Amino acid sequence: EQLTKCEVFQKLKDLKDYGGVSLPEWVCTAFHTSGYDTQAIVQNNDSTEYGLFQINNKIWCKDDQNPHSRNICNISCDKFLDDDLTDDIVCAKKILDKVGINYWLAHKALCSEKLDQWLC
Amino acid sequence: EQLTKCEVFQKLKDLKDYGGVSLPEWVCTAFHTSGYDTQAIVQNNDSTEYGLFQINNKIWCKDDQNPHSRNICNISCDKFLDDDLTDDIVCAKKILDKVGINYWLAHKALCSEKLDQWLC
Ligand SMILES: [Ca+2]
Ligand SMILES: [Ca+2]
Repeated sequence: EQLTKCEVFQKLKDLKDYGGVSLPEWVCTAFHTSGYDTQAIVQNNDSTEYGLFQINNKIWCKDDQNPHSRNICNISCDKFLDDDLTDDIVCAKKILDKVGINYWLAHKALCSEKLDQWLC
Repeated sequence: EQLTKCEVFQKLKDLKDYGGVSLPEWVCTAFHTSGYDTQAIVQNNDSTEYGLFQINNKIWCKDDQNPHSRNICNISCDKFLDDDLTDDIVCAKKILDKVGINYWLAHKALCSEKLDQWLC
């Protein structure tokens, strides 16, 4: 389901200020990551990334493509392709605590200027 | 509107192989740039970027915010905010001639793996 900025804003409420990352910075990260598409799947030679947060199957969730995943989020990757963001959010917090915002942003400044434009 | 993978595939047909860039490579580029949204507008402290190709008002188009724009594409940035992609494409060709795919991609590798995933 392709979500709108405002719908995403509502749905990511429980991530607000988590780790010190504001809600507007979360919606921005989501835009640049999957364009608000809960079912986005992107493949690489090596891995595959799932849903809105583009969670990979080599470290975070378990795939048929890769059963030998470290599976930190202890979940099957396809749980990140539905409309329920609950489990996506739980996994997104570990990624933040383990690797930081750069998992998603190549440069942080990408989501630090004019943050009020992400406000719904 | 927020177009789907297949809608964008048909709409950018005009660009197939231009500068050597295959069609699946353009769809990949659009995904990563605007998430397929023709009305995306993103602001920086320095400039604003419009539409599908996130064309900036500092060098390519002109708007109320910055009149000192070099305006290489000789056009108003708001023409890059509707559902007709004809003029966006003509301007995207100029950017490709001048700066290359690196206007959109930090690393071309980003859009060279599993190109068949971007096929409709
Ligand atoms: Ca889910
Ligand atoms: Ca247009």
